[PDB]
Amino acid sequence: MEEAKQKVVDFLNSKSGSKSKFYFNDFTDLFPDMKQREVKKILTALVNDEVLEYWSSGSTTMYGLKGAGKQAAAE
Amino acid sequence: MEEAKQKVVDFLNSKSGSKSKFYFNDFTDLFPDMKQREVKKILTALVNDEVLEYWSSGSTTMYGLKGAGKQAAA
Repeated sequence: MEEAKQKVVDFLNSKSGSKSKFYFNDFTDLFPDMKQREVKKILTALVNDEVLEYWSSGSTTMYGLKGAGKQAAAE
Repeated sequence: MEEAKQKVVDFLNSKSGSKSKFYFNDFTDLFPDMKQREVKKILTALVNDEVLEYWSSGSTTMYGLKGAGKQAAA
């Protein structure tokens, strides 16, 4: 995986201070050096590859690692 | 995603499914027409792609969707 994508996965794959999904703007907050359009492109490629799952949320979007939604529902 | 890989992801991406630990032979049980080595290569590709994570467990190996280990722990 390329470094920018690996940094998304590593943030999400954390025990402490984490949850099943984060806003688009949580990722731009974490990678302020990147263009926001490029953050959207890398997140979308990770959803297409099924590393991430995608959600609509209100007026924006959320992302988490594949399976996190069902795992949290299970509880 | 190729069909066998998608079958593994869909099997794991479920509520029932997230409550459980699945070992290598549980996946080979789902692919009776395949050699164990072919299933190991499918699962290893999914680990490389970081769709799955895996580790050694007991006498075998355990596979889950990426992040499952640390979600559950939290």
